[PDB]
Amino acid sequence: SLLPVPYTEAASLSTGSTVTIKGRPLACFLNEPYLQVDFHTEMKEESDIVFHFQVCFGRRVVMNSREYGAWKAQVESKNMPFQDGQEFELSISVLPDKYQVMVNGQSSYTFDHRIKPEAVKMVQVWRDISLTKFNVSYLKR
Amino acid sequence: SLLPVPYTEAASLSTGSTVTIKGRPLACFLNEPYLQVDFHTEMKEESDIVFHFQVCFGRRVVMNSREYGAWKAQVESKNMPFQDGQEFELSISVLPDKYQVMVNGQSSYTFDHRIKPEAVKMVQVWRDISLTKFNVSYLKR
Repeated sequence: SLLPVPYTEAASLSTGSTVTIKGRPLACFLNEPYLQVDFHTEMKEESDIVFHFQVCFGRRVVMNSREYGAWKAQVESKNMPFQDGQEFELSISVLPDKYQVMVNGQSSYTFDHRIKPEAVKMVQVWRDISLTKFNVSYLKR
Repeated sequence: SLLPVPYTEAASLSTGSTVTIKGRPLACFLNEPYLQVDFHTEMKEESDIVFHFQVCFGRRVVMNSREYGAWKAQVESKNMPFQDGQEFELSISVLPDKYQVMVNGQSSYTFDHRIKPEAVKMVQVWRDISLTKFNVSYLKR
């Protein structure tokens, strides 16, 4: 749809920042489309990832970090608030101790900070979705 | 690039048919982009899949069929002829007993027929690639 996918935006994050994403899977859940959101330390796609969020729609979510080129301890969730065939609204809030992921207004995942959110320089949203909205808030000191 | 992804084309297959695909991953291999090619029994995306071919670039390939809505026995390969950052040419030939997958001219995977190739009505190419060429040959009786 509207925004290009893969979608890359330079970004800064700190406590109080919110990343808002509205989009839709490109396939029915039987075909297992993916969604991935990565908070990177540089604009380069091969850079480290402070927060990796990967949905296999209808199946599972994995979260991780990639530090000095290497994936760390994977967190796997079977929580699946996403609905087959539907648009979703994803909010990722930067709290003092963790990221909180809201899906369609419902708290759905959290991930404790392994690297300070101030290390983030770029956000990438990609895999099997269309994207109609992407925002990073910048209202707090 | 040129062709829309996900890419869907109505198709018929029999012994001697070749499916030719030229494209490029949308991400470096460190980020594990995927490629998927599915030979479907109907135009509907939720229809059965006579041949499912899914590459996790740099990691593995899985092949399967989806019959009456259910995935069957997975075949997993660690053969990885695809090159990081490069365009690829994929050929899938319909032989009497199997599909043969050539990558950049090199025989790389085969998959014995579980359902007659004449059941195919549609081919879908999707996930994290751009596509510049897609062809199904129709020269044989």
